[PDB]
Amino acid sequence: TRCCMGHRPLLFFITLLFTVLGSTARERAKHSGDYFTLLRHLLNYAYNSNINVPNAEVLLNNEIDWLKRIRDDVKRTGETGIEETILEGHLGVTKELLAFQTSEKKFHIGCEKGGANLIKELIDDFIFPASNVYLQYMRIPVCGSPPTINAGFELLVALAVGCVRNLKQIVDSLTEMYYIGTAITTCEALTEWEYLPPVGPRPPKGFVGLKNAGATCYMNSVIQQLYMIPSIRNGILAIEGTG
Amino acid sequence: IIQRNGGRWYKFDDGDVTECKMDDDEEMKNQCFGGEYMGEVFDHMMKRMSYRRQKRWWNAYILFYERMQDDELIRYISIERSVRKQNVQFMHNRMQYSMEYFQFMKKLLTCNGVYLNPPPGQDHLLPEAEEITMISIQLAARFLFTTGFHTKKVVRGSASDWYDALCILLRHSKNVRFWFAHNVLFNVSNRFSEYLLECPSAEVRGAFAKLIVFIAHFSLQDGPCPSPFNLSLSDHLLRAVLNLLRREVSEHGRHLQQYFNLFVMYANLGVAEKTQLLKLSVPATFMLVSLDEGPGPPIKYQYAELGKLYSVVSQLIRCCNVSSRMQSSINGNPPLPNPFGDPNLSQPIMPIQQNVADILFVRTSYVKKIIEDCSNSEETVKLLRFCCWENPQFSSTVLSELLWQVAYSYTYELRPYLDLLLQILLIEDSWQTHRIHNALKGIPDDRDGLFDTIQRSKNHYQKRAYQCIKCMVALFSNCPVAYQILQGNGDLKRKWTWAVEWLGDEL
Amino acid sequence: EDCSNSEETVKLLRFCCWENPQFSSTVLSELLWQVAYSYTYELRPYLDLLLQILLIEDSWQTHRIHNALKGIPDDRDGLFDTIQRSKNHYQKRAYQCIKCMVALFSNCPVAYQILQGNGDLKRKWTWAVEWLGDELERQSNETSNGYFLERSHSARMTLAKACELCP
Repeated sequence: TRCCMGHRPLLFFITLLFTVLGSTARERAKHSGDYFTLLRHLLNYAYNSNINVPNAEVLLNNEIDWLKRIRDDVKRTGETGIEETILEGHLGVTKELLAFQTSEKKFHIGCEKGGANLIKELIDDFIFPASNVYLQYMRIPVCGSPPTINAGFELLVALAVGCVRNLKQIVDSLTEMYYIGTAITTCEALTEWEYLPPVGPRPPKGFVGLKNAGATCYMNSVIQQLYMIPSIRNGILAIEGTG
Repeated sequence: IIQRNGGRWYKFDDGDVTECKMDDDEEMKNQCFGGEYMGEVFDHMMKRMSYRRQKRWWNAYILFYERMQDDELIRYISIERSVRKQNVQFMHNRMQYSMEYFQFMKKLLTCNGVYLNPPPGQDHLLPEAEEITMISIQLAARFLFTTGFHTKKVVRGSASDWYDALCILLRHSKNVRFWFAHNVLFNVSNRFSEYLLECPSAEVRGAFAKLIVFIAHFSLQDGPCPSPFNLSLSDHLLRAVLNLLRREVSEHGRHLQQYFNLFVMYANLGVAEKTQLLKLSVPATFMLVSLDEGPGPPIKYQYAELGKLYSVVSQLIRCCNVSSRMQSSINGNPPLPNPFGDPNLSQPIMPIQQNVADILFVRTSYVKKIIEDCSNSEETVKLLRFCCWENPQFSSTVLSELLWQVAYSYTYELRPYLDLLLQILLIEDSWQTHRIHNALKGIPDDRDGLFDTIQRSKNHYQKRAYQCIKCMVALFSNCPVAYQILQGNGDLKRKWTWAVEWLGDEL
Repeated sequence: EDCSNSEETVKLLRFCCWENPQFSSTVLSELLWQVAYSYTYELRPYLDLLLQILLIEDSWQTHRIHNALKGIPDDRDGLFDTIQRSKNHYQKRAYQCIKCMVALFSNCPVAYQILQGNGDLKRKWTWAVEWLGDELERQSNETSNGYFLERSHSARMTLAKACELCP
């Protein structure tokens, strides 16, 4: 940024790193975290300082291919075929590299009839796959971790910056998922002024408890003891036709 | 309970499931083995120690032992639906309130902001940024007023930031500003009530109030908005905010500072707003409130903070013309010009209007209220020094009230009153001599004077007389005209003597 | 002044102070004047007559109760004001004014739907009762001669009965 005072050294790196891919950059898969965040920093400096990267689009279209296959990874297994930190960056690099496109691009990706419908993908495959089940009921996300859940967002936002046609779909889709239930003519409320989900997240290694009504402690403890028994748990749930 | 794992104990209390450290045998003694133990008791703000025999009223009750999925138990001798549906809902509702979802909303709305400025040679947005604003304001309205402002501070995150995000969209465009008002404010008939008064969060009320000020301000140059039940949008917004005085303001004391900054900050804008506020009889309806004579029931909360109801009336009145209400004392002379009106303003907006004059000048309930309650503030001194200026009857009214409180009020609160008394005596107009006269002698046959309250309080409540002397010492040392009244009137001169020794002897 | 503690005076005042704002203004004006300017022991009959004027269930009862506690308008002639005069000296006048109010709220619902529901009175009511509690901590009845307070049982139970009206 400072010592170069010229638009030359960064290009050597840009290519240098983009050169490394599902090769050694994949090999570490744990130490590549500091690799990836730098990659944003150099690309970010390119845009704001109006420094033109030569190989912009070609690299980018591979990331859609990169993200398309891993969308099928969970779709085929249920568990992502890559480590979490790689997904952190490949989404993050797509953002900065998405800046080097016009509104004719960035819409050929998102909303495009014949393009790779990437705004559709991140909405109902990466971040909100559960709500699609819920909306279909009113008729496993690729991003699991909060850092990865975030990473899907600043990619979504970058798809809308400077493109009203992409912003409309993103805003439209968010309405039918969360704010179409009531906010068609009037905007209702939760009526509780400091609200969170009262159920909790159920930590993974934790277990499901039983709520107490105030004096149901004697019956809650009994059920908890009975269920943990492997024979009672397996045998009772196998008792079919009780309905 | 032990969990059957391939490679432990856990804590199972009600709906809570956590890990436990009872694998060590000492914890087994502490929780389940029970028994009596020599307890340690700390009390008396951690200064007294005593040892008490305590019974472990937590102890094991029923124990289960396991011997070291059987097909025989499934054999005869003689639904995943409810699980899915509640699991589906929790996944859906977990994301709506996830912290990184809120940081997503900020980015989605605050991005494209550099595209939202109008072209430098134009005072409106071109079609594209007009539609980007139109779409984003739809979502910002949907998100914030359904689940945005109700979420807790840890996730919602300093709702002033949401107000900043809303400012970017709402300004620079007229139809968007019209859409917002007519779709999330003038559609519910409880929007202004629930967010300005009912919301038990200072930030949200403040952010919403700052939002109404913003919309009302920048809609001044907009055309006549349709009436939501030739009136501009700011005309409607203030009318709806003023409709809360009828019932809700009375019902919802303890939440009022942020309801009056809606008017304090709407006046700190300029002259175009203060003119609007004055034409709405905002001062006239605000003096009636805090007198419980307003358009609705009295405020039901004891320690209601009306300190900003006065600062609106103070600023709004100090823009009017009291020219027709000054007397020159020295007969023949014309009334002196008012040097205590509004700075940052050339000429008075309008003559002081009737109903305001009948509450401030003709009557004296308001002057009691602000002096009694809001005396420590500095928007009251400005109102008093602006009205006491060459107004003989009013300057007596303020002295009548101030001499009452300096005498018949609680000994620990005189300093707010006495310090206010100075800037009433230190008004160098044609009536100044009288004010020092009717503060040291007292208005006869009702209110005492600074000397009289000293005599009344030398024996008991000596702190009252001491604080009165501090006022007098400060007044004489910093007012020349006061010194030529002390030096030149033997009676006041002679009484001032007895005061000084008494202070010394008590010391 | 003269025929205050008799039975045919209360009957005449109660008969004319019914749906008559003009007359009830004078009766309150005079009573509030006599509550202020009278001996602390010749004060009991005037307050006892003041209650029975307030407990007249005509349409002006709220108005009448208002212009007895706050005061005849924009003047310092009111029960909460006469307490403020006689709070440092003549303390027996404040207590009897408080004991008047205690007997008012405890016996008139409409007088307790004003105290609990107006705030400013409820603020001043709190100011009065806390002073009484602070005065009985720093034996003949207060309705007799004396100067400071005469900390008797009459006071200590009207203070405990006052601090159940202010929550």
